[PDB]
Amino acid sequence: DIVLNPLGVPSRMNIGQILETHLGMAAKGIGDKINAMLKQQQEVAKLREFIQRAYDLGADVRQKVDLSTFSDEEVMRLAENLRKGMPIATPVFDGAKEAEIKELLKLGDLPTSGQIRLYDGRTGEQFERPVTVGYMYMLKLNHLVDDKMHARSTGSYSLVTQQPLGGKAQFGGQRFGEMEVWALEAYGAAYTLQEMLTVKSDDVNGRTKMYKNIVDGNHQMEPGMPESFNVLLKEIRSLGINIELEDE
Amino acid sequence: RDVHPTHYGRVCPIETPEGPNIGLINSLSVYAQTNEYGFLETPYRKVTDG
Amino acid sequence: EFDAIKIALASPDMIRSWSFGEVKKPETINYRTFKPERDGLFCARIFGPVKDYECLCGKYKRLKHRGVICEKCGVEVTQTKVRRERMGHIELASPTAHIWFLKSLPSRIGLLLDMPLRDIERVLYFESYVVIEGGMTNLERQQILTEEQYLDALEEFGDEFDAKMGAEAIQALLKSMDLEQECEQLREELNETNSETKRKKLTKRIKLLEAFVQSGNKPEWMILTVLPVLPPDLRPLVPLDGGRFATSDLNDLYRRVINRNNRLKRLLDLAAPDIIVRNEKRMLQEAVDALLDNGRRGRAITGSNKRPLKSLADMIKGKQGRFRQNLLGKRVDYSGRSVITVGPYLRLHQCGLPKKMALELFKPFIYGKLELRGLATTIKAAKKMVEREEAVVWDILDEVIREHPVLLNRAPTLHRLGIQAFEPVLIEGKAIQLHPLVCAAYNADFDGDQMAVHVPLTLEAQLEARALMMSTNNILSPANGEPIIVPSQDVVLGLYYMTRDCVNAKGEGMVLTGPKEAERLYRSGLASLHARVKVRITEYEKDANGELVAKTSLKDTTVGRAILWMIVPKGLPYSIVNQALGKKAISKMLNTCYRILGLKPTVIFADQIMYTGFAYAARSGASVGIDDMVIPEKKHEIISEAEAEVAEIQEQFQSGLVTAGERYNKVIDIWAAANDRVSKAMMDNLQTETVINRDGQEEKQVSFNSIYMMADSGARGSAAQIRQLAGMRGLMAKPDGSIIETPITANFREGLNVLQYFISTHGARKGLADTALKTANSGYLTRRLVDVAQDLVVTEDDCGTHEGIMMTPVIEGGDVKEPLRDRVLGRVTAEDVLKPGTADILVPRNTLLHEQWCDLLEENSVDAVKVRSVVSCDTDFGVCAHCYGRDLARGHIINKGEAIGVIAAQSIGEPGTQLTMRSSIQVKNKGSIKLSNVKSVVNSSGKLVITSRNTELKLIDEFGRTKESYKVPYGAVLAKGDGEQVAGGETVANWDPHTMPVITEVSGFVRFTDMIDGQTITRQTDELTGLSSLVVLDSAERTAGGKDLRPALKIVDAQGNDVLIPGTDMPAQYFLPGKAIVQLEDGVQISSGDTLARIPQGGLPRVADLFEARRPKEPAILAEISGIVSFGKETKGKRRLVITPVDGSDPYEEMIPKWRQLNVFEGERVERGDVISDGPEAPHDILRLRGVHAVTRYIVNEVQDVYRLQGVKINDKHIEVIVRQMLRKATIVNAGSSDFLEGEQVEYSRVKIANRELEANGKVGATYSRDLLGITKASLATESFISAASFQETTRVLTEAAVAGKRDELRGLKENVIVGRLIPAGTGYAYHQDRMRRR
Amino acid sequence: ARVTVQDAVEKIGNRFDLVLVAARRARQMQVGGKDPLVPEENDKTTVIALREIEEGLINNQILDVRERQEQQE
Amino acid sequence: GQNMRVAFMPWNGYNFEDSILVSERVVQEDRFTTIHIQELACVSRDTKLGPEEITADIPNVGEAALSKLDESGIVYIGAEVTGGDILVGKVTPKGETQLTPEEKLLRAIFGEKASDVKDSSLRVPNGVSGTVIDVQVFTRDGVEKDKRA
DNA sequence: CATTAGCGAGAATTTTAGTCACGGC
RNA sequence: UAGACGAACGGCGCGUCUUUAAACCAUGCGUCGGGAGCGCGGCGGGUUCAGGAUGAACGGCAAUGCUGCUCAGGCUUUUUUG
DNA sequence: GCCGTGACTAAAGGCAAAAAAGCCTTCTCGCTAATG
Ligand SMILES: [Mg+2]
Ligand SMILES: [Zn+2]
Ligand SMILES: [Zn+2]
Repeated sequence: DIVLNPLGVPSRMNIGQILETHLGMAAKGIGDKINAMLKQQQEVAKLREFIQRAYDLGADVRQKVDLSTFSDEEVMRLAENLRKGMPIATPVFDGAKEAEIKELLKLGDLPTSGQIRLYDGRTGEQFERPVTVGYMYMLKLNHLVDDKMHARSTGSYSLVTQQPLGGKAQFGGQRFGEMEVWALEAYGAAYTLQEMLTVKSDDVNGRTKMYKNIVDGNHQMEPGMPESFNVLLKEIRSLGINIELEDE
Repeated sequence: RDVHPTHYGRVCPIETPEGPNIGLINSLSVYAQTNEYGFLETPYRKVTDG
Repeated sequence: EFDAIKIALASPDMIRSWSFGEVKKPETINYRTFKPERDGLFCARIFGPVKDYECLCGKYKRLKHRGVICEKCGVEVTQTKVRRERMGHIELASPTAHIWFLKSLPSRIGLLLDMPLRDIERVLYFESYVVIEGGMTNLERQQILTEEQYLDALEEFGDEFDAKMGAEAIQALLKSMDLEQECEQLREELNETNSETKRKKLTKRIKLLEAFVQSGNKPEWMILTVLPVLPPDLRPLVPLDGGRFATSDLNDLYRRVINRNNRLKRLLDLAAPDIIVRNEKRMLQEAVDALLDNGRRGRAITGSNKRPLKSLADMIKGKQGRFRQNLLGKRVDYSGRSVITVGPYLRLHQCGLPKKMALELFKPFIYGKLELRGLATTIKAAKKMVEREEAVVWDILDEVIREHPVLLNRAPTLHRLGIQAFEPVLIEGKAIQLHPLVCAAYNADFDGDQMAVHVPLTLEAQLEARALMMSTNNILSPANGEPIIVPSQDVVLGLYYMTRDCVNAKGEGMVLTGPKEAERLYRSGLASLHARVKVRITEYEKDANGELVAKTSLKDTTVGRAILWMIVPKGLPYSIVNQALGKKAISKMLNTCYRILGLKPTVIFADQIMYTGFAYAARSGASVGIDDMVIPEKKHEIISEAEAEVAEIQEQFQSGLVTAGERYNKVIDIWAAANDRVSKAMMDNLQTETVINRDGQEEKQVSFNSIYMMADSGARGSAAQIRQLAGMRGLMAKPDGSIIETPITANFREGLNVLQYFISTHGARKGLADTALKTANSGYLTRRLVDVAQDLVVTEDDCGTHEGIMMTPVIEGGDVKEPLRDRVLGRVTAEDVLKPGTADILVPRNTLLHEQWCDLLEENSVDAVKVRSVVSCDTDFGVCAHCYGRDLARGHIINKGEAIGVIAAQSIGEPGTQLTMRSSIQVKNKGSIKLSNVKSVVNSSGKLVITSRNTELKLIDEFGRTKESYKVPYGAVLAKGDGEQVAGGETVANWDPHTMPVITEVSGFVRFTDMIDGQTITRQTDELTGLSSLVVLDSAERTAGGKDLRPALKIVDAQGNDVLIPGTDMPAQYFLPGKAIVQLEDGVQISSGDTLARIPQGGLPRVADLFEARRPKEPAILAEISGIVSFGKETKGKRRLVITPVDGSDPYEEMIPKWRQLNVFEGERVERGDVISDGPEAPHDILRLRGVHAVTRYIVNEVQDVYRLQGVKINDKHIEVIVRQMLRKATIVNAGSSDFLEGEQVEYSRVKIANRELEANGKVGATYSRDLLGITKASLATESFISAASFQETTRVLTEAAVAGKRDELRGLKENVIVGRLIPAGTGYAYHQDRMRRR
Repeated sequence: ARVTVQDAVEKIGNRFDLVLVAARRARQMQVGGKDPLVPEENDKTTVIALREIEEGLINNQILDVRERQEQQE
Repeated sequence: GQNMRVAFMPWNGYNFEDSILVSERVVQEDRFTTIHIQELACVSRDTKLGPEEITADIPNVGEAALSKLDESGIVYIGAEVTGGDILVGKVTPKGETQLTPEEKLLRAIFGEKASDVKDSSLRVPNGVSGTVIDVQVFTRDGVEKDKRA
């Protein structure tokens, strides 16, 4: 059901993932046998040894369980609840070694190498080498795709600088960062930068005319003047400093 | 920000948020608890002549 | 619309010309309704109406009332946009002093009056008197008094003198200050005085007075009298939820200032005592100063929020300032965001796109086509059915996005590849699907990164996007010629798995007609994917004049290589596939195609490479496993053995024989050796495997372990990761930097105990902190590169100058780090290339050196080539095409109109994130010995000693190519000679490093002349050695009566007379320094130049400081004027020296700390620009001494050495560009016929072009000197004042430009970016050329 | 169905002049009339102009000549 | 989280760098199906030109948008509202913008008694569907409560 | 049925450079 | 219930009064609307002068009106991601 | 006294997002409202 990537194993150095997968493979394999004997509805006695056989596996383990105390109905209920896989507990720094995992898998009917053959669904042919297959715990993060989809063609406009708003809540656009501006100047792209900085950001005359022209078919911008620049002028004119343009 | 060799048992060294603030949001250990004054202390087992 | 931008101060009449009225009432709104107050901060009468084309009182409406002032309302009626234009003015009751000119680091008013800054503040804030009119009394024009001093002085002189308090007094003094008389007295006094301390402030004063004189200004304008008012809308009182209103803090500042002004003006009529009015004047001055800039003078005024209220100056500067937040980069429309997701079936030039995002994005586009086809009538109807998503909507949407390019953007971007163009293809889902091969260009991974999309609109934008920004047109990174479409991860692993032979496999040992049937064998399962078999193939060679040559042959190869050969284009030969096909080769392989078969076959071949790699990697089934990691069996045993050694070593520390440090070093060495041994053993056992061949014999072929396929092929990770997985981790570092004594004996495949795992966190946390912090310095550094390189742009074809730099392959005493072939590739020679045989021209001058010529360069084994260098190009405001050489983006000569500076800044900034923030000489290899700048002599024993300084070693091969380079001190030992075909691995040099020799020069008899016993020299026969010898003492016991006396040992021959040194009859006596023991005695033989005495004694921040050239804490001193070395008067604090030229006089003297080390003595001849002490070298004096061509070589060498140490390839020519912007400013030496001050500092380009036209007439040139101004100071010292303001420190730049009255011409790039005009680069270069031609 | 413009670029001096001349010709296309000189395959006018660039009968000088001869009616 | 069957292998580039491949069996069994609960707030203040009132009387709205609402203007519990629809109908008053004889006659024929209304009703955010599970009403004291309240 | 509150409106750390102040010979 | 008034007109709203224009507030309560230019004259407000708190003249603009012609949501604070 | 040195002060220090919240001076009064 899930196809992971092996090349993320060496660089990330998270080799515990492979061991966790191998342990998971043995756990589910144990459940199948319990599932199989439950399907045949075998006697409680046949259960009592087998579940004891799994728990008795392990060297000097601190978890000692006596199934003889459990009644027949308790064993039946536990086995029914156990058919989805035997839970394996592992202390953070006292976990079982590779040999213990191999011995546990030996109780099952799986190859000791933990790599079974596979057949491709599209081609139906056996792969060249055995492949690792097992069970893993998966988490769905709290970053939904539709919570990040956001696009604006023409929404609202700021009252201070006459620029499009920012943020998904207000149909905000995208901030064309300064690094992106230098990236554009790196190419020969001058027309794109000019139009993006004049007729789509703040030029009241431009974006009004541009919106009409594109509907009418024409694809042609007009220079205009960025109203943000005018603000700065007034801001500079707000102080004792005098600034002004010159003749055309 | 760097982890000090005295954090053993009192401050977890491997769990902390990444980004602008790393090492300032250090989390508590499991067995750790607070002292009467407010210092961090950990349980320990006493050894008597082996 | 406008030509240039002019900036200067303002005057009250000019302010009134701006203004429409006066504000007199601090109230803002009625707040009963939502109408503006009368004469308030939003007065309709003074600014404009509220809603378009009806007055406030509503008497006048309709179209007929335009341009009418409704008398009842008193408001001019027009559109509301005038609210963004009109400005008010406040008439303050008393004059006030503008804070900016008051309180910059160079005080404008303070400098103008030649007055200390501290006392001016006291005068302005009403605490101490100042004389404004001395008269015929005992007081001066600018004298200072206190209140009691004024009280006493008032009665003595009465009304003859006048002394006042405050901005009115300052303005009165300023107005009465003449300008022409001050200019004349400054001119006459400047020539008279001779004191460098006075010269600095003197030149600053005369410059400021000249600037005021030459411009139409008046000093009193620096003192404010009327205050302009920001328009109302720019400080919006937006209604928030409920009756409360959102008030911008600026309106609060206006309210406070108006309240203070009203209180002062109403108190002025009451004739209150001076105590009361002075306090109110101080309050008004503080309020206006805080309004101009908050927090400057004192505590910043804060509201109930307890945060500093924003000021006008604050709203300009800073990350939240107007410039960097809403001018360079502004939020844009027609955009979108998504989560990036890989898609394999896509072609190279197309990327996926969600249906919803494209449908909403292209809403303007579909509208026009919808009404074109008649399916819609009006705009609102169109909006109605588009949100109904009818069937025709999808059809028309697909119609309008057939080949409409889109832009993909990732935040942040680091270089030119961060912005890309694509041809979208509509796809279902909610994610952007991107071609895999380009994700490496983004430096992005598919782990939830978010992609951004924009849409071009104009025809020009779409056309240029198609022509330039699609991934097809950009295959080679601007940083270096290597491609950026390098395969990685799955494709490389699969392709490596394709080309890897096994000794025995099914289908081994037959012959195939061609690749076509070979592909048949693998699918049917008859033969394994890899088997050494013979096959017939076809090769199309273009060895002729651009035409294919087909030939048939038989090759011993694997089946997989034949399979891969099908998608290979015609030109490439088959030898390019017979190897193992590693990651390094294949990328280069791709590059080779770009050198032969153009562009489109290369891109199609890359697509086929992806498809084949994915398909056969999927069919391969490469999987990782626990059993894959084979831990060496001996490893554990070895570890045990290692313990034994340390178990012994600690005993030696407990026995007292070995100290802690020595034991520490021994333990470190033992652990390092054990780690290296176990690593070698594990690599040996993992890399190999055993298998039985077809003949029943076990043959050791290369191991087929999965870890080894990821390792060797280089798909992911490095050998360090494999070492750490199976072998023990080795030594590890403590947080401080020390190495832990006990390393980790275990690996990841086995368990890790708690204590061993804890210490592992130190490295991980430190690395994470480095990653978190290093990005801050890096990106910031990038800005400091962009701002100083934005101006440069190619303008002309050729400057027509043959001057250039000499460039040689870099050698560091070992392997040559970069061969000459790589360095010179893609450049233009400054001079003709001459064969080692003279008068033979291998390559003509002014010829671009591409790959084919480089073959001729290496075939003839050229020693070195001089190439054109843009640091000295003759062009102006740009660099000519030929000086820059070959463009990396296109592979050919550079074009006209593209900005080199920006791409250079990106190339130098992007790899910054990959950096890290925190005796004897033995000949290495075979070859002869050659030395240059060597002046050697033969000693008594026949050995070779050296009498020079720049003696360098060379390992001349059989052809003459350089192999080695070393530096040696004086009096070295040589076991061989120059030009001898010597063998390698031989000790050819040896000398004592830890102390310095006081060796003589020629043989003879030592005669200890002027030998003083008692204070200077005494027979210190130390009881430690018991050896009677003459020992010269230090400066402690001796004093000025004996220290100044130099005991000189007159080196004489057997005749006892002065040695006849060749060229000089000066006696070669060597003055004995302090703590110099005379080991030898008189009457004993001396070798030829034997020792007299054994005299005793880095990362990204480094690169950043080097670019702006920090002065080192220990600046090594070098020679200044070539001449004979002479000493000077000492003991005056420290030591002094003077150098005398052969012909010219010797006016040079300098102070040298005598405690510092020395390398030069009296009886020596030194050339200028040669070291005196040793240590780091300040590049300023290097440029002053050795010239431009030397400083450019040092900076490039050091930065390239750092980057190569960090293993990132960066072309050299990018560094040079910044260097050209590094030397933008020069300083006049002598004015000559020019019209500039002697101490004036003027940009080199302008001073040269101005000089050239003057010297073209019957005049003479002007002597100058190019200086060194770091980026942080070079950016601000730029003519384009707005450009400097955009970068940093707006306050100083704006004030300096205003007082000087500068005038920008929009020559730069960022200037045209700001005003939205076409950039003077790229496609916009042609338009400006049309513009300037008509002007 | 155009992927690269390398032949178009080599037919002209640089890329930027090609972009500007193609923009002028495409604007002449879109405004009204002025049908192209090559058969079309359901493609927008932007890529239509680029086509006559590689076949090479149009450049800045040729476009200027055509404009002059049409305005000298 | 969940427990899943995994295999380490490249598969036709769909796991090129870090992308994860997931079978349709996952969504068939609803293993990773999740629930979100968003909250929408509608405010009825007393601004100028009269107070703000909430009811079903809205202009320029289709009958489909009213089939999901009661007479009081509150959507029923359990209604499967979609994106861009109407949840609570809120109106605010204005003047009447004078009289024009042709439009007056057309309005009188239509039957609009008083067209002094501006639509500010709360709408479902775009792109999100779901089912309403609860509606809570807060009303100031001294204000009459409608039949819904 | 009487008292006071009250409320909306009105107003009183780290790096480095540049610059000023002292000093010593 | 109706009628009248509320910086020029009208409609509606709100407040006051009952045949009266007052009362209310004070850049003279709120919203909206008058096809435009040229011609007349002035609502409305301003200037000057005089008179000794008042009166006269004036036209830069211009109300209701009239004959003729032409025109179609910022900041701050956190958390997380790359 | 004049060049040299220490102390003080100014400026700047990744880019994009999302998500939440809190909130836009403090002292005083008559008619209506809150309290007994
Ligand atoms: Mg990432
Ligand atoms: Zn009015
Ligand atoms: Zn040149």
